[PDB]
Amino acid sequence: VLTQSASVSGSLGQSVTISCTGPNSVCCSHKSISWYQWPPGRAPTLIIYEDNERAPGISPRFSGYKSYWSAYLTISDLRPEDETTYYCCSYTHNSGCVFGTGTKV
Amino acid sequence: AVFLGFLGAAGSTMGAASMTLTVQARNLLSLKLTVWGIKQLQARVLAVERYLRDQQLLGIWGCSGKLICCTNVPWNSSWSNRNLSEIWDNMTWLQWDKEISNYTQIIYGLLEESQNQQEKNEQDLLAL
Amino acid sequence: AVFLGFLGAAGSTMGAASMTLTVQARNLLSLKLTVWGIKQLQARVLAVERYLRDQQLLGIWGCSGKLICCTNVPWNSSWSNRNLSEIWDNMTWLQWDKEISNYTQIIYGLLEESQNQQEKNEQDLLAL
Amino acid sequence: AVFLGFLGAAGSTMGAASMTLTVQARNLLSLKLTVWGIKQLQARVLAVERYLRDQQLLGIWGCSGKLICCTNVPWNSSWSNRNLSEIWDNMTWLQWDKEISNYTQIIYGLLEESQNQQEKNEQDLLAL
Amino acid sequence: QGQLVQSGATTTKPGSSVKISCKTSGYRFNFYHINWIRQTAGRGPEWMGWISPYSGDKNLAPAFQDRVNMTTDTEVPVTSFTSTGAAYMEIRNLTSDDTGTYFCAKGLLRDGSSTWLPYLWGQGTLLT
Ligand SMILES: *[C@@H]1O[C@H](CO)[C@@H](O[C@@H]2O[C@H](CO)[C@@H](O[C@@H]3O[C@H](CO[C@H]4O[C@H](CO)[C@@H](O)[C@H](O[C@H]5O[C@H](CO)[C@@H](O)[C@H](O)[C@@H]5O)[C@@H]4O)[C@@H](O)[C@H](O[C@H]4O[C@H](CO)[C@@H](O)[C@H](O)[C@@H]4O)[C@@H]3O)[C@H](O)[C@H]2NC(C)=O)[C@H](O)[C@H]1NC(C)=O
Ligand SMILES: *[C@@H]1O[C@H](CO)[C@@H](O[C@@H]2O[C@H](CO)[C@@H](O[C@@H]3O[C@H](CO[C@H]4O[C@H](CO)[C@@H](O)[C@H](O[C@H]5O[C@H](CO)[C@@H](O)[C@H](O)[C@@H]5O)[C@@H]4O)[C@@H](O)[C@H](O[C@H]4O[C@H](CO)[C@@H](O)[C@H](O)[C@@H]4O)[C@@H]3O)[C@H](O)[C@H]2NC(C)=O)[C@H](O)[C@H]1NC(C)=O
Ligand SMILES: *[C@@H]1O[C@H](CO)[C@@H](O[C@@H]2O[C@H](CO)[C@@H](O[C@@H]3O[C@H](CO[C@H]4O[C@H](CO)[C@@H](O)[C@H](O[C@H]5O[C@H](CO)[C@@H](O)[C@H](O)[C@@H]5O)[C@@H]4O)[C@@H](O)[C@H](O[C@H]4O[C@H](CO)[C@@H](O)[C@H](O)[C@@H]4O)[C@@H]3O)[C@H](O)[C@H]2NC(C)=O)[C@H](O)[C@H]1NC(C)=O
Ligand SMILES: *[C@@H]1O[C@H](CO)[C@@H](O)[C@H](O)[C@H]1NC(C)=O
Ligand SMILES: *[C@@H]1O[C@H](CO)[C@@H](O)[C@H](O)[C@H]1NC(C)=O
Ligand SMILES: *[C@@H]1O[C@H](CO)[C@@H](O)[C@H](O)[C@H]1NC(C)=O
Ligand SMILES: *[C@@H]1O[C@H](CO)[C@@H](O)[C@H](O)[C@H]1NC(C)=O
Ligand SMILES: *[C@@H]1O[C@H](CO)[C@@H](O)[C@H](O)[C@H]1NC(C)=O
Ligand SMILES: *[C@@H]1O[C@H](CO)[C@@H](O)[C@H](O)[C@H]1NC(C)=O
Ligand SMILES: *[C@@H]1O[C@H](CO)[C@@H](O)[C@H](O)[C@H]1NC(C)=O
Repeated sequence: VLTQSASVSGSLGQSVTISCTGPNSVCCSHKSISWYQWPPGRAPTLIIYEDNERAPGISPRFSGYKSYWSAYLTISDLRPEDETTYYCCSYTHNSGCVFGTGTKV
Repeated sequence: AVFLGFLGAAGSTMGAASMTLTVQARNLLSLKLTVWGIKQLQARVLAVERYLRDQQLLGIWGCSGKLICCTNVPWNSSWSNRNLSEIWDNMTWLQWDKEISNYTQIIYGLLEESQNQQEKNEQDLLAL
Repeated sequence: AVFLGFLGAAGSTMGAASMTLTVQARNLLSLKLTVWGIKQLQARVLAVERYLRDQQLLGIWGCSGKLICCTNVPWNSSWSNRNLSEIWDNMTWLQWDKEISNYTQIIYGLLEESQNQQEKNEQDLLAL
Repeated sequence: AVFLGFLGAAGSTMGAASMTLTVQARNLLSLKLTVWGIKQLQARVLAVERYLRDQQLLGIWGCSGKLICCTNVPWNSSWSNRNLSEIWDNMTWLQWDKEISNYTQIIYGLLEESQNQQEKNEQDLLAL
Repeated sequence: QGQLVQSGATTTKPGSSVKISCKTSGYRFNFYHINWIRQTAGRGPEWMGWISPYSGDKNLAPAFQDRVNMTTDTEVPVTSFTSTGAAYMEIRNLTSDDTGTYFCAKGLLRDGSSTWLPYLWGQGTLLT
């Protein structure tokens, strides 16, 4: 129900802008958005939470943004280790996170 | 409401315990020379000494009679690079003092001269 | 003028005695172990203790160094339904404490948290 | 910079020493009954007494927690007819106290009632 | 720090009910929720539910409303801020369509709006 992006890529030095949106059920103005860097079949990683706040240790090139209808995840200054699958997820303070479909970068 | 008591929020988050400061503030201060009498007199002079050393530092920082005073000394990230949400909504005041313990003397000087210079600036502004 | 001396306005009206507060304020604080020496040492430690307990309450109310501080705690008429003119131009501070004595502990808590919350509000206002 | 230490500017000009006040401010305050134990206990009770007498005068003047507070008492030239440049850029705090010593008690009363009346005026202004 | 070692990656067949273990270290096990996340192959990653090692309160997705039993045992104090815990996961009407890698992840913060958020994950376990 939280339709992410199909996929895309850039190049070493450029940037990416992943998307994430849905209906009034899981998006957006009354929900927070978190983005997980999730290699397939491995331990995931919390990149940002609360729409744009990064986790401790996340590179400043990772940036989040939430419009009134869609949340974005920019990945500036690409590096080799960025070839992973990213997932957004929407949540409130007293619920669970409805993850997104997925996006191969 | 809650009212956890004296030191009741010692295991609570720093942001939670920062709302019950009067609880610990009021318990910081409240002759025959026998073995018990000498013992009690030492407990009395020690309490007033410890209470006034903290009030002295609170004075040379421009924080007299304040439970929460804001300063002008910026936070050198070399002290703690943690963010606000992972400090006030995560750590407790006990473990916070455990990792800020090395730099507590560095900060106590920056607040001391920032107040000495501020009161010198305030006198210059009221000189007209 | 007048200058009635230390406690000179103890029989005066509350509004009259409320103008001679510095008179009582300055007299609140001003080794051989003989029978007189132990006696004098007890008089010294007792005076500093009593003086600092009042300064402590004066601090957790936001009244540090104030002879007359105004608060934000409204006057619950169940404490005393008397009017202002029949209090300041009638009663003395002695008999006033006699009829407000039951509620003096209730008021001391309302002033304590009104200051804890005010300094929490002031930090939020200076956060921008 | 400089940092002359505790009392390091005792021979410096009054304007120079007036910038190193925190240096002297922090050193104003920091049980077996043997001949040394009774000696040390007297040193402890004496330090807290002397420290609080100055903080008491600093309170009845509206100068709580201030290293430099400005008052409303004008300078009666009969105290010292010297000009500002021949005081702050000439005299030392030691010799200044030597020639202002007679009138130090006169000034201590003018500051005491100027604060008692100011807090009475502030209550009247917040009565609306 | 913090670690969450998970159980073995053995396999069963439909109709059964397996238990998944998650052993914690390097952090107070009672201070953060424990989340259970599923990464199936024929579906997007799903959040199964979190449970409180401190309050025992559990909350899971309605897709696992009456099919999953989440339990945690009490912690073992190692130091003042370090303990060891364990979290357990079970399935009821189990088939072979729930095949995938299963993870356990502790909460993010102790307070705020991102309290339970799966922050620190385990290595995962392969299933049927
Ligand atoms: C000791 O240490 C423990 C563990 O660290 C502390 O427990 C944690 O406390 C914090 C803050 O109090 C909790 O964060 C809050 O989490 C709630 C989520 O719970 C809500 O949702 C539940 C499931 O949906 C629901 O069952 C709850 O409703 C009642 O039921 C339980 C049954 O056990 C009952 O215990 C509850 O008390 C409820 O009565 C509950 O509604 C979330 O709602 C909070 O968000 C609100 O508050 C924050 C500010 O706190 C605010 O920013 C938000 O906008 C929102 O308004 C908040 O996130 C945490 O869940 C607790 N548990 C952990 C971390 O495991 C404990 O407080 C410490 N005590 C002391 C004295 O130190
Ligand atoms: C101890 O307790 C006693 C008794 O309670 C106190 O005495 C009372 O003091 C109050 C305030 O000081 C008095 O209220 C004032 O009353 C005067 C009225 O007196 C005037 O009129 C007289 C007749 O017309 C006149 O003779 C007076 O003139 C002089 O003569 C007498 C001779 O004895 C002399 O004693 C006087 O001192 C005069 O020098 C006098 O002018 C009234 O004028 C006052 O009103 C003014 O002041 C109020 C503020 O106080 C102000 O609001 C008004 O607008 C106005 O400006 C005031 O009402 C009271 O009369 C006294 N007697 C009682 C109550 O029986 C005594 O003060 C207490 N002392 C201590 C130390 O506690
Ligand atoms: C103890 O007591 C002594 C004696 O009273 C004090 O010494 C006096 O200190 C004051 C303030 O510090 C001095 O006033 C200043 O005078 C200088 C003039 O010197 C300048 O010019 C020299 C010749 O042109 C030059 O050589 C100097 O340059 C260096 O060389 C000397 C070599 O010895 C070295 O010692 C210097 O330190 C220099 O590094 C020097 O540049 C004048 O420039 C000052 O004016 C500036 O500062 C004032 C404020 O102070 C400001 O208002 C002005 O606008 C301007 O910016 C200032 O007038 C005085 O000359 C000293 N000597 C006396 C009085 O005989 C000593 O300070 C006391 N110490 C303590 C700890 O109490
Ligand atoms: C932080 O402190 C160190 C010394 O403790 C100093 O060298 C550095 O310049 C400071 N940096 C900032 C940003 O304050
Ligand atoms: C404080 O200093 C000690 C000195 O050995 C060091 O071991 C410790 O890591 C320091 N802590 C911080 C937070 O700098
Ligand atoms: C006065 O205090 C009583 C309890 O002492 C309380 O029940 C009442 O609501 C208060 N009323 C006002 C007006 O403050
Ligand atoms: C205070 O409490 C006592 C308790 O016996 C009571 O007798 C007295 O009337 C009370 N006074 C007031 C002013 O409420
Ligand atoms: C100075 O003080 C004297 C008494 O010490 C006084 O008579 C005189 O009026 C005062 N003058 C000024 C200007 O304050
Ligand atoms: C202070 O009083 C003494 C009294 O003998 C006098 O000798 C001295 O000159 C006075 N000093 C001043 C500055 O008035
Ligand atoms: C989970 O398992 C425990 C094992 O003893 C059991 O007691 C408990 O009832 C189970 N939970 C539910 C919801 O049945």
